[PDB]
Amino acid sequence: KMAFTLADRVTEEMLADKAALVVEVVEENYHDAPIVGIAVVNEHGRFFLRPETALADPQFVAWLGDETKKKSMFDSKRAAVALKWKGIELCGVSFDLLLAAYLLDPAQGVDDVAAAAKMKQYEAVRPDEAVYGKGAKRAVPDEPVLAEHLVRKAAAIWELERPFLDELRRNEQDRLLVELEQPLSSILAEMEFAGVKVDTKRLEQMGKELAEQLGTVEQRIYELAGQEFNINSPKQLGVILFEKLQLPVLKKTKTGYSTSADVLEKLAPYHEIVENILHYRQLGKLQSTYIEGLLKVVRPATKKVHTIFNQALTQTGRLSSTEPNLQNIPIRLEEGRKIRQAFVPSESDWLIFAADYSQIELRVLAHIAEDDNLMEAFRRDLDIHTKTAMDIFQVSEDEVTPNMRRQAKAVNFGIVYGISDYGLAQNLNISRKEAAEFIERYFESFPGVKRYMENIVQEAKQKGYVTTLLHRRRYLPDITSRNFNVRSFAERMAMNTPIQGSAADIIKKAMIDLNARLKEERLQAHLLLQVHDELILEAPKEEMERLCRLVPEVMEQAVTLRVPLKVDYHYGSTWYDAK
DNA sequence: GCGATCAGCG
DNA sequence: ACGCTGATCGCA
Ligand SMILES: [Ca+2]
Repeated sequence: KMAFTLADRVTEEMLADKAALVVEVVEENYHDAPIVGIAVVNEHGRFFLRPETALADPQFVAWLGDETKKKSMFDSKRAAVALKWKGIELCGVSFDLLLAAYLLDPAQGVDDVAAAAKMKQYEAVRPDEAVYGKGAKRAVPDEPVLAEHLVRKAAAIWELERPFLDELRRNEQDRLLVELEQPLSSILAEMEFAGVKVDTKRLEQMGKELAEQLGTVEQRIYELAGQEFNINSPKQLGVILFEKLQLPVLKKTKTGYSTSADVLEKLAPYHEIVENILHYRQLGKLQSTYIEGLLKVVRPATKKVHTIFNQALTQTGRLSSTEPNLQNIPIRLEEGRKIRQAFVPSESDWLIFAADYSQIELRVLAHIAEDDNLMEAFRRDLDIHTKTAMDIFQVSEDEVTPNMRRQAKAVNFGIVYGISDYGLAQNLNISRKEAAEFIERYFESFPGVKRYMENIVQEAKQKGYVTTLLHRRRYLPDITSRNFNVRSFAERMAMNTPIQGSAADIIKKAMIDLNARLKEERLQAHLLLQVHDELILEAPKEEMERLCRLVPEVMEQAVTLRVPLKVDYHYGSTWYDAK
């Protein structure tokens, strides 16, 4: 019902200087995954190509890599990375329908061409799930069915670029797509493909010691419980703590007793066992997520792990990282932080280099709120998290432990993002009256922040959405809900999304500027990871001293705010040492 | 499959 | 009853 040429070879008219291009990769994780078919729609017609012939045709390969041959796509990073695993470079991507739809409305959850097309009342294309099936029934359909599906996705991309660009422009988001999100997409593709090398010998050695410690702690739990049970069975763990041992019930879940860490540490005065349960869980998390789980995704021949950075997922414009998630490797407890010793440079005589923004969101907040006291504080390079800890624990700066500071950091963001006296009291284990008084005092010193919180909520009610500094957008229909609890969650999104999203806009622009600078200086240094406000590179040790001056300066100059940006940086032989 | 839990980011 | 995530596990 859609006409296309099922082509046995590549012809010249498939190689126009503008085209919609589909390079179909069905597996969720696209690293080293099969390319099942290719579709091209342009001024001369619609074409399906089998990958075994198109990708071995030198004229098609050259066309893929020629940046002056413009291609419109859906999820170009997926295609570019899968093409890299075939040793083929993809250049010239000038429109990405996934990123366009994510910018117009991140809450759509647009995950295939059909869902984006529906935004514009275009429905001549099927959802990928209807074509490939789900779960165990998932499969590549017969070639005629496959070819028509890829042609229809291309034809839709061809038709939808113009109406998506028009709405992007009306939102002031067209340059956010063309100059920020699409250039970043190519950079993430390089980072994912390069991967991160892993010391599997050290990881496996840590894993075997972990298992020994796990058994020990597990046994002392049974002998403290008087009996044996399944320390991961909530019904059984609840029965031990809150029936057998008769500990107080501080919190319930939808299903029964709560046993979260916060609860367990309030019960620590009552019984020895709760601290052992915490230690047991922590060691168990290292074992299953960070030892076993990481070894499961190491590519064995290279010892590299290849994450996927999802760039059209979070509602605030942050990236997220999957399989493995390399944005939540342990760091806060010393036993957990040791995991980062297994992350090593991919060449001999190279080093890991990490640079991170200092108090990024509070600096964004001071700029956006134009709070005089908060702006003066960062003009002075004060550490607000340390000063707040000094205040909270009545200590001197000399005596601020990394953990009191991590705790104070949660108070600082909690207050600006809407924590209640009740919630602050539970976090600090203080009186609820004290908690309210402290919050009131905090807004006395920063009345511009209080004003900003009120104004941004009112602006979300009037406009229906909030925006970031680079015009990322988030719709908030619930902000006018008649239900109090639904409205409240929405008001706290209005307070938080412009701040966290603007901080995401800044690190994204820093990544684009850093890549261009590394290329200008003809250095081998390249990005490996982003962790929200931190960038991790590797480079020859010969380049470290230049990177100590180049990387902070690029990051600090990515944007100009009413306060300076500050970057801390470290390097060393493993990711552990780059801190 | 989902909710509780915990690892990270602010 | 601060916000944004992803992986694992048991299943009241
Ligand atoms: Ca930081």
